[PDB]
Amino acid sequence: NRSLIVTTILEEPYVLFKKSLYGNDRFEGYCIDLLRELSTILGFTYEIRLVEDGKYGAQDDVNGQWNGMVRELIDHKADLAVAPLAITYVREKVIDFSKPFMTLGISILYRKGTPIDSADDLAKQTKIEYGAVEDGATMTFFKKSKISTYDKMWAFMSSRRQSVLVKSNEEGIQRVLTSDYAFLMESTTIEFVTQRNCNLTQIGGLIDSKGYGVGTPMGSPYRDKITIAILQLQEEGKLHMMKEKWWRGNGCP
Amino acid sequence: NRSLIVTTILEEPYVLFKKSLYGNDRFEGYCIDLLRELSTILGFTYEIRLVEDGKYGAQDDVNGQWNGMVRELIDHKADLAVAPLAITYVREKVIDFSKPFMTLGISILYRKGTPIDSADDLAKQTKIEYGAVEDGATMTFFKKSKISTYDKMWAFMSSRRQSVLVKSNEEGIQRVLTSDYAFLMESTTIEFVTQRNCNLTQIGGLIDSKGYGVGTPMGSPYRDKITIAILQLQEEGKLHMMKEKWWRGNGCP
Ligand SMILES: O=S1(=O)NCN(C2CC2)c2ccc(F)cc21
Ligand SMILES: O=S1(=O)NCN(C2CC2)c2ccc(F)cc21
Ligand SMILES: N[C@@H](CCC(=O)O)C(=O)O
Ligand SMILES: N[C@@H](CCC(=O)O)C(=O)O
Ligand SMILES: [Cl-]
Ligand SMILES: [Cl-]
Ligand SMILES: [Cl-]
Ligand code: NA
Ligand code: NA
Repeated sequence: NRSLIVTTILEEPYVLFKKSLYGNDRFEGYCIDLLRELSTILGFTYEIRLVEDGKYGAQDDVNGQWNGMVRELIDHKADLAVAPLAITYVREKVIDFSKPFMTLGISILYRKGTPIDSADDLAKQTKIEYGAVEDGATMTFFKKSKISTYDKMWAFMSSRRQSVLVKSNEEGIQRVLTSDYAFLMESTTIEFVTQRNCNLTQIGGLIDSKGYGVGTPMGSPYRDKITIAILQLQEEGKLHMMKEKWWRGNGCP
Repeated sequence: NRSLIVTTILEEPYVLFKKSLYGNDRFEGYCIDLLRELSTILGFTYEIRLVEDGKYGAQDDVNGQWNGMVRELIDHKADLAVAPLAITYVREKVIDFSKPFMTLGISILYRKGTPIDSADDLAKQTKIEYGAVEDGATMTFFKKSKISTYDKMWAFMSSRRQSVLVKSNEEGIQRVLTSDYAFLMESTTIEFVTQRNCNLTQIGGLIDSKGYGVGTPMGSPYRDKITIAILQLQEEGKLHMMKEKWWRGNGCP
């Protein structure tokens, strides 16, 4: 039976290169553990392939082409995307997702001890720049929002796109550390970053409420199978333990 | 085009009889508002029908028959279940769910000011009885659990099933108020109850992590359409406002 092609992306602590290797043995992380569990529960073999363009996925406003892992699924170049891939309405129109394996919301990463306490605080000023990962779900949330605060924030990011939209979460984190910049990013990843770097904090609450799911091409029979496996891992307490395994850090004052 | 048959159940603040009426105009609540929004977004007409047996749904261990709203969907007697219907692995094997419109977890409802602080505290004693809604998702969670604490709790409830499993959340709440009883119930409904009755509180944290979704017969084309509509309502901020509309209460000290 055919080995499934699994697209994914480098993103700590979900997917990393092991430090030390060939094939699937090159990789470790939460999403690699989830994939292995799914493969033994459902009985498939698989080949992990990092997405060539290093992107999560968004639709181009000029020519309508998608990029990233979403494009890989639209083109049926991969069977599954096992990654921190956010479930969103624009994506469900073109690909399918399993039920979520982790909850998250957009929030703000910044330095500690400042007067900035919300997105509104950022929106009403320009001295502190702010942005998001290019061609990801956070960017697309702001681009499409009709909520006043977030529409104003998108107008700001779009006018400085070259400078404030970054290629990766790692680049956004480094920009917070090296410039007066607040980074719009997902709360799960904020939690990981802030337990390891005590200079950094979440600002405000969660701006939306969604989850990560395993992506498939639309209509794939694997979507329902993976859903059932994820729900069982959740109920058995195994998803919680997988999160505890990878969200570890010395902690901060 | 055919009007969709929608099964639901009486459960404050999701579905209630208006206090004052015919047809769909008899009903109000969060899930009635969600249904109306879905009907205008997707363009369908519908007829609300309360589930005849007053149950959410579980599978009988002797004859394998389901009951409740789940059975209505298995038999294709309803197009949709729009209700506080928990997504679970046993149910996804037999029906389909949209993506979730609300998150919840199992927790404990009890009186304030006591030494009971967790499920473990309940499991290690018998003077305080405890139970759950019969033939709902919480009951089925305990019945199937291999987690030591919850397996012990199921052994206790099953041996006193006649007395500690109740027909409705309302009956469980009243049992907390009139007897030395702790009620295993969903955190969303706990939040509503505890902002209105200052004698009551959540004990401990969330025991699992799941959500409510719109149920459909397996394979229905409405599942994906409803998912996309729910995701848009979430992103636009409308699901949050719908929750604020119905989770209102004078509050407590
Ligand atoms: O993106 S979803 O599938 N649908 C929206 N929700 C919000 C609870 C409405 C959530 C909440 C938690 C999730 F894990 C996933 C989702
Ligand atoms: O029942 S689900 O579709 N899958 C399990 N999860 C837990 C995050 C793993 C969640 C979390 C929040 C939801 F709203 C739904 C679900
Ligand atoms: N996880 C996001 C990428 C990171 C972000 O947008 O903050 C996605 O699925 O597109
Ligand atoms: N909402 C539950 C019923 C209440 C409960 O089990 O606590 C269900 O879908 O079965
Ligand atoms: Cl690769
Ligand atoms: Cl009725
Ligand atoms: Cl789904
Ligand atoms: Na889809
Ligand atoms: Na299903």
